[PDB]
Amino acid sequence: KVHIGKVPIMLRSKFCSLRTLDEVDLYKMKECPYDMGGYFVINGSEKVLIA
Amino acid sequence: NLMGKRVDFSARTVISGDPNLELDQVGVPISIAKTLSYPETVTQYNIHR
Amino acid sequence: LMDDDPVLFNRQPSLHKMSMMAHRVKVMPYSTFRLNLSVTSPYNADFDGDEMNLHVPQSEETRAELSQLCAVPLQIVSPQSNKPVMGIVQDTLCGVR
Amino acid sequence: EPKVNIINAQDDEVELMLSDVNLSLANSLRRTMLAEVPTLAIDLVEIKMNTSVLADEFISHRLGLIPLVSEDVEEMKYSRDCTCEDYCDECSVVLELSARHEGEEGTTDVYSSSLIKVSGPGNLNVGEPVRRDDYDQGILLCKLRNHQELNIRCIAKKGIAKEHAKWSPCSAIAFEYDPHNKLKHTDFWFEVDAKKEWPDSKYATWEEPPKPGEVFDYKAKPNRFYMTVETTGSLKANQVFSRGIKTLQEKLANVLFELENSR
Amino acid sequence: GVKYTCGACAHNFSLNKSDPVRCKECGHRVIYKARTKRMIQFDAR
Amino acid sequence: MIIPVRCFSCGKVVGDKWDAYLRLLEEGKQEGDALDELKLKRYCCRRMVLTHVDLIEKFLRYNPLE
Amino acid sequence: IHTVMREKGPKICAELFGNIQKVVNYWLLHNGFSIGIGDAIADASTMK
Amino acid sequence: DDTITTEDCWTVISAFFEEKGLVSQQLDSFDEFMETSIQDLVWE
Amino acid sequence: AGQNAIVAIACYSGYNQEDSMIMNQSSIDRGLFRSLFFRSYMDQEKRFGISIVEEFEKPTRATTLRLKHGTYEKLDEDGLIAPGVRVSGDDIIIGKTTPIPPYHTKRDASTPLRSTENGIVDQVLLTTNQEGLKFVKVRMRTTK
RNA sequence: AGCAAUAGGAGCUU
Ligand SMILES: [Mg+2]
Ligand SMILES: [Zn+2]
Ligand SMILES: [Zn+2]
Ligand SMILES: [Zn+2]
Repeated sequence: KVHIGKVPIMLRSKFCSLRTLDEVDLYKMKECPYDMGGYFVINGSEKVLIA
Repeated sequence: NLMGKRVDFSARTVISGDPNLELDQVGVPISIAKTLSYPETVTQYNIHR
Repeated sequence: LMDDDPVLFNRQPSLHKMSMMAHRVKVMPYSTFRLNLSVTSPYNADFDGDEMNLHVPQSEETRAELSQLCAVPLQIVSPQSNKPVMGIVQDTLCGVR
Repeated sequence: EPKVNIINAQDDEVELMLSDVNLSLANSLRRTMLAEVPTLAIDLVEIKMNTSVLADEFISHRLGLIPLVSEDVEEMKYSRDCTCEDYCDECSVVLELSARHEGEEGTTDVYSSSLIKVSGPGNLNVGEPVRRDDYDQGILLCKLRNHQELNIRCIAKKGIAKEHAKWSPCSAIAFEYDPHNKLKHTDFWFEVDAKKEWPDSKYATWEEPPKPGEVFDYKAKPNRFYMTVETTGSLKANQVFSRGIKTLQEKLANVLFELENSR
Repeated sequence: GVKYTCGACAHNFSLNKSDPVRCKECGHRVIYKARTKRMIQFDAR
Repeated sequence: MIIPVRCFSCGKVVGDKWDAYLRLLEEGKQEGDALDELKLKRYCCRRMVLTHVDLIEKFLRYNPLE
Repeated sequence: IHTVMREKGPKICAELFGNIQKVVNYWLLHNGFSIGIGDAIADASTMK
Repeated sequence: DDTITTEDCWTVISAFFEEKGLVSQQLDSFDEFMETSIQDLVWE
Repeated sequence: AGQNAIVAIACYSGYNQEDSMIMNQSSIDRGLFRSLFFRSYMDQEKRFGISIVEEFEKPTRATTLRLKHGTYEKLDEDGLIAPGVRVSGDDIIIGKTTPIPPYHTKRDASTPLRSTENGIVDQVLLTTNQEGLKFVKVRMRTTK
């Protein structure tokens, strides 16, 4: 398994680590339940792709 | 840089309306009034002031 | 900067010579600029976000030039249509009616 | 010649009819009670440990907005006319608040009743936060979870509502006169008829409606004024009214003093 | 030296500028300084 | 965030009424009747209590970091 | 305004704005002027 | 059976938003990307 | 994201003309349209070589040059200000030094506060970046 | 007694 690179992950998508973790653990992970995702985190900055 | 350029001794802020000002009066904030300045040559009529 | 100093006051865009006029200073608190309401027509200004620029003349020749050529009272009548450009507006008109 | 007719009188509000006075007098009284009657309110907050979710100036604003008993505040001095340095005992009231949540379930509410008066110019009856009853819990100040703590030292001082609304003894001073528009001081907007489309004043039955045969009177001035003072519990309604009158009296006496001693 | 705190496990401790940045109890990666000791005044306005 | 102490417009103290308002709402009473019993008669005071959104409950759910 | 400008000069014409503004603003402060939803409503016959 | 009212329409719309939310296009696009697009680009 | 204000539509005193608007000072005093503001400054240490790196530290005048015109008297011994401290404009909140390549051999790279803003320090964070060098985030707070 | 540049993007008032 050759490592070919790292792909940024869209928050609240099926590959995000927040997709599971119903509200209690979301609160424990410092994540707002109202936050809907749909963006990326690059160097700690939230980025959204404009259609 | 030649037809137009940036200049010193200028200010900018939001404008407001004042029914109690005269037509040729402008109300200047205190902070801007202290930041901006006018050079006044000292003479024998304005030395005390 | 002190009371009655002539300063050039200006709003962009400066479409005609009466968009930039010389005003007498009155020092006030509360960081906005204050304008008599009849001069908002030549500037095409209103009070919903607008900002205007103030230029301070640094010599006596420029003070005299401002006060004797660019002063607000001297621009009431315009050469564009040989009619006044400053009038009574926007509540004084309704109230005087 | 001035006359008062109280219509309703409880501790928090008094409803009264004022008569045989000029409208300027009645309006000056309304303004004085709204703006220039001194009270006591927290004017300086000292945070020791605040680990609650609320911010420090949020809590400070809320504490400053807490009504305190101000019955004896008139025998007290303004903190700008005292020789003392950092607050003494005679021109300030010092309060303490200590709150803490222990356990890992539930939320502990921090109420204004938890404020504790420590010092103050005794035995003056000032300083205590106002409670409605014996069983009142007071005002909500903050909420606390596990291990969160609030440690605050508040100072209370004398001030008026001109400087800041937290010193206002009054909430709303209802005020009206001439329910039937006999003086024609208003000119009713209408679509079809101005009499059908406008609700009656709550003091309409206190005055005779104009007769259809009546002509307009150009001698009548306003003479009866119906006003309802309400308080926040810091002062009582009769106290608010009487001290508004006294404050107005002392303002006029100050003017008279300056005039006489300007000769 | 100066007091710090973990961001994950809320542990209190104090580090002295030469050890790495870490928690004792858990070993977590992010730490926050502690509130100052001075006294802070607010105007309640 | 948390119930304001005073009414913005007139200054009546409403900060001591939020819990009573919630208790009135549990037994089924509609908002106008609850506001009537708390003796909020002016619509400024009424909209003070009627439009409050209590966000401190949401802010308190994130574990204290001390 | 044009007449006063032409006869009296720019200073008197400038002061005219202030005089009229102050008088009318005081009168309107103590008279009042508003607008409401009812000022845009015509009666039934006009609607017909 | 009775006439569908406006409130019935808002119930239907609440069902729609309960399912999809407000950013479902972003999430579904990215899920499609990571499920199929990367592998297809590798096999192009 | 708003508040239900009580609004009158009137030509009251002439100060609401041309989209101006009169607001009650007492309602402002009781908290109408009052808001918190949070500004966060960031800074980290870079590696210019083998043993040449930056350091978070209060820069003493003797060993450092080109020091900013603000005050440094608020930094602790670690070059970081503490949360809970009042800060004015031009004040330093993160002290940092960059070594002079080949006493008195250091220049400063400190981050001052913005010349316009007042406020109170809220949350001084400290961690390490992707490459293991020290990393600092400082969140300020104020009320508008 | 000394506070970089170049770009892109989003905005303010006409
Ligand atoms: Mg505009
Ligand atoms: Zn004293
Ligand atoms: Zn830890
Ligand atoms: Zn109210």
